[PDB]
Amino acid sequence: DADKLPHTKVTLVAPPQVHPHEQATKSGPKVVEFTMTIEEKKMVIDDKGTTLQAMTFNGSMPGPTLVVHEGDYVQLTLVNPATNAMPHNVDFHGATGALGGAKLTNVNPGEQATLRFKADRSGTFVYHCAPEGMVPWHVVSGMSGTLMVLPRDGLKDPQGKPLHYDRAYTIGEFDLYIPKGPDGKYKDYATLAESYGDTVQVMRTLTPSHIVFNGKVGALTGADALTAKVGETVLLIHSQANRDTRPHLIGGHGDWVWETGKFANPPQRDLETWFIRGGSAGAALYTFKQPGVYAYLNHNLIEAFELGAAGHIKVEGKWNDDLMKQIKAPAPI
Amino acid sequence: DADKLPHTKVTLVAPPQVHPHEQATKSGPKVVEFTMTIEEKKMVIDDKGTTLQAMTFNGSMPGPTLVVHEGDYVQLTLVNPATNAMPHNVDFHGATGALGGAKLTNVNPGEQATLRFKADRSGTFVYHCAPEGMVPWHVVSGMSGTLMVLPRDGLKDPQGKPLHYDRAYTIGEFDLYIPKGPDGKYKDYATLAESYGDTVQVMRTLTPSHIVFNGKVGALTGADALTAKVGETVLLIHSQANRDTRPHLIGGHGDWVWETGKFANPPQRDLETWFIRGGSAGAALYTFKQPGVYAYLNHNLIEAFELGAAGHIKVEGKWNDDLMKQIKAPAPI
Amino acid sequence: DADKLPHTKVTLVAPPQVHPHEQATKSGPKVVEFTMTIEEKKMVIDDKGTTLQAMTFNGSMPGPTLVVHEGDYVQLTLVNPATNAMPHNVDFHGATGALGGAKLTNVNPGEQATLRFKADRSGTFVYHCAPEGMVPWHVVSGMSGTLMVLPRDGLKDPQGKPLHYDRAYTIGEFDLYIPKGPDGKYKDYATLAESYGDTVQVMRTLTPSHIVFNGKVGALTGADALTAKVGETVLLIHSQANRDTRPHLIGGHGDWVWETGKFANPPQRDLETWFIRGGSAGAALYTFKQPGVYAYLNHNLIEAFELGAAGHIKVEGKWNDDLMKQIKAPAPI
Ligand SMILES: [Cu+2]
Ligand SMILES: [Cu+2]
Ligand SMILES: [Cu+2]
Ligand SMILES: [Cu+2]
Ligand SMILES: [Cu+2]
Ligand SMILES: [Cu+2]
Repeated sequence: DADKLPHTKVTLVAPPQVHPHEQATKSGPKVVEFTMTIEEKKMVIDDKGTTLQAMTFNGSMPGPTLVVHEGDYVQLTLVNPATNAMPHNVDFHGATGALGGAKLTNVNPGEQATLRFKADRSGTFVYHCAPEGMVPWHVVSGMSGTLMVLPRDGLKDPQGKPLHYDRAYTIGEFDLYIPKGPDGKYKDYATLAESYGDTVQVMRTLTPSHIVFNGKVGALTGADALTAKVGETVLLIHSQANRDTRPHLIGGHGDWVWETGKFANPPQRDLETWFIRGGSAGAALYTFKQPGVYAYLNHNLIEAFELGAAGHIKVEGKWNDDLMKQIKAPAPI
Repeated sequence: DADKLPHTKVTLVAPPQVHPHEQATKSGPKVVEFTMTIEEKKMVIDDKGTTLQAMTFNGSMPGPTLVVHEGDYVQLTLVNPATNAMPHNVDFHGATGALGGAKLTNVNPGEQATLRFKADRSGTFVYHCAPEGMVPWHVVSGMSGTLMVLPRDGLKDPQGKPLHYDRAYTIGEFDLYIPKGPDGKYKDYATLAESYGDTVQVMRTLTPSHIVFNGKVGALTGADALTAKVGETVLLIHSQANRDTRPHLIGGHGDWVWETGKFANPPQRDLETWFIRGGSAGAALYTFKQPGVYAYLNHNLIEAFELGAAGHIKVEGKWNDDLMKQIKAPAPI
Repeated sequence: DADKLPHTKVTLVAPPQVHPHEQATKSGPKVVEFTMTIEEKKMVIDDKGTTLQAMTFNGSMPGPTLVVHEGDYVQLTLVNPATNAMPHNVDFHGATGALGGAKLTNVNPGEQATLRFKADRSGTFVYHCAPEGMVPWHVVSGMSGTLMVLPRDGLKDPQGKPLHYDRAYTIGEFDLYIPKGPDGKYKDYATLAESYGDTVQVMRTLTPSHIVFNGKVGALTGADALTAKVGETVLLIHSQANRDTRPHLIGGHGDWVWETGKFANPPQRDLETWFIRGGSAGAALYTFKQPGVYAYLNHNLIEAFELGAAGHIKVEGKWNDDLMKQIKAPAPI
């Protein structure tokens, strides 16, 4: 049975952190139990006060990252409080059958349901809400996150060597379609339902008004930067459930990258910029060699700097003059 | 000679089916003869009656898939009836020299021409019309399809193991640019030529009005779904001659995928969502493990659910409770 | 030291040519010195007289390609004449640390600075201007080019065999955002600074007005075609610092392609159409087998034929009838 196996509970943590877990494991399959509560709310998504009638898993954008090993069974309890207004569900791209779980988790406000599925394929996978007749709206409103399924003996390079990371960070990139008035000012709506008709008009143009990391412009900049040390190896998980993106680290590289996100395939190395297909999650490894501030962004630079898709990584350590050196500071010709 | 070799004729079949053929073959090179007749017509492309002044190879969108083995010679007779109004030609991406065949097949209404080219490279390749001064228009109006060139000893995995499919289905994804009036209603034109000027204005915005599989919204849904059985392996051929797309199977995966479409390269596995570059055809293999209805779509979900790029696969068989199981149906908290 | 090593100077050449260099080298690391002067100017970017208030490295779009071997140190002297109006800098994606060099090269009009960085990773890399608060504008105005870092023992295939090229050509693809008036005519500005506000409005739509190869519509067509001979192998370097593109050679293929551009990874073969992620440079090898005119373009065909992203290659040699042959010229049915 797929049931009899040990059952364990995981306590989910908010982006950009990832809950504690082991990379390689000497241990057999288990049933990992997770709980997620849906939360509809109006959020401030920029520095000028623009608002979004948003829909979330666990109150954040993106939803939390769930991590298990290849072979485990995922047991998710999805709860939809009576304070919400819309029906919701989940679609795990890492699962097999019934529209990824969506058919078995239709949950109206005040209901809950429990689904179990075998995670028999390795990689980072997107999960998202997908209620019949309104999938694009719930996804674009914030309902997505990642499931990471690690190979039981950890991540490997192309020749089979072991690859380790010291920390993992999870970034969700969201293309947002906030309507504008005649003024040229973004609209504010009193209820979620009221935002609907205008939002679908903007969606159909295919031109986002804002593209943000983790829920807002500047979520991961300045004081909210990601942090690391030179010599530390970081796993950067990047998901985009609806639209393509092309991540890049200014002053760094993707040492080892799975741009399609599936760990059974060999990774590519030394990438300047990688590509995550809308509807998927990818992963990149990097080891910091120089201290200082780094920017992590979508390298359509108008999308990064005008629309919002950019973040910071602040790195501690000692400068290395052999890698890079200013021989002549700026001066008069 | 490349001529002396046996000559054989193939009878072309309409999408989404593919004409009978062998995967591995113990047999030498041959000259495969195919005939295609161009057909200009006005087609209904949605469920609300919107019309398109369309241009086709053999009366369908996409044109039929032609399948040969690596080493064969393709011998195509292109016919352009006197009832059409425009000159046409063909450009095979699988061919070498003279703009892919386009320079040797310029055929005015009432003319025909015969081209022969060696298919010396393995994979799925796009073919499309390409008349000087109006290529984008003929392509966007429906003139494209796929040529599949199989390795003589069939498809293989990365370690060289044999890979087989039970059935093959061919999907053509078309980005359409139908002008709108002041009303906000799509225009209807009496002739093909009359549609031209407005259509090029819409094309230049780069925003399609509709994105459809095989000629219309709902072509492959409900009663027109693709069909399969659990334990059956299907080859899903996907072409897009002008614009990128990112195919995904809800509740399934791409077991083995050639997203750039060329069989001499190793395939990737366990993909949630793959990517077909505009101007190319890719291929994915999957084996059904669970019965039920599956959706096959472009995972920019606004493109799939608002603009039309989505289809269904209806699968017969027995549920497998170990893969997925509802432990607690929806109920009150 | 990284200094003590021999120092050598390279004389930069204009696109589409690449300065003389060796592929494999039996020689150790050196310090290669290069000099680039920034040049702001108004350029004519089409055949109808449209103008662009452009910004360049060395007076061309794209900037010149710099080529070194893996292990060398790049020593760039960046000069910004007193005749320019804006501050500039450089960001090498091939470098590690301080925003790719951008923090150490901030150069106001009338200043110069010298940076040295180790090129420890193999491939074609984009370099671009990136001044704080205005990066998208300087990039989109023309400030980008490629750095090619060759493996010390040359390019290799997947099984390790040596791969050689006879000539290399460098193509920069630029998405341009030239504002339009009420008339429907493109605006002309007296100064660079005056173009700014309108340009950022057009950028935010994400819809280029023009997409060109090397600075203008028709830069590489007709009399300006690239040239080759049958039996010759060409390396086609393609960079796009802001926006995706999907290169294709009509009548040819990418024999061996590094679409993500990094030489330590195995290349893919027999590609009809490849993909360069915005923010990166890729490379493809091809050997001409048939004489005649070839087109090299972005296979979103509206982008290629309406917006400008298309070029020509004129090939000398003898027709090969086995590859392709017209058996029946166009004639009456
Ligand atoms: Cu929902
Ligand atoms: Cu999905
Ligand atoms: Cu045609
Ligand atoms: Cu083509
Ligand atoms: Cu600049
Ligand atoms: Cu950059």
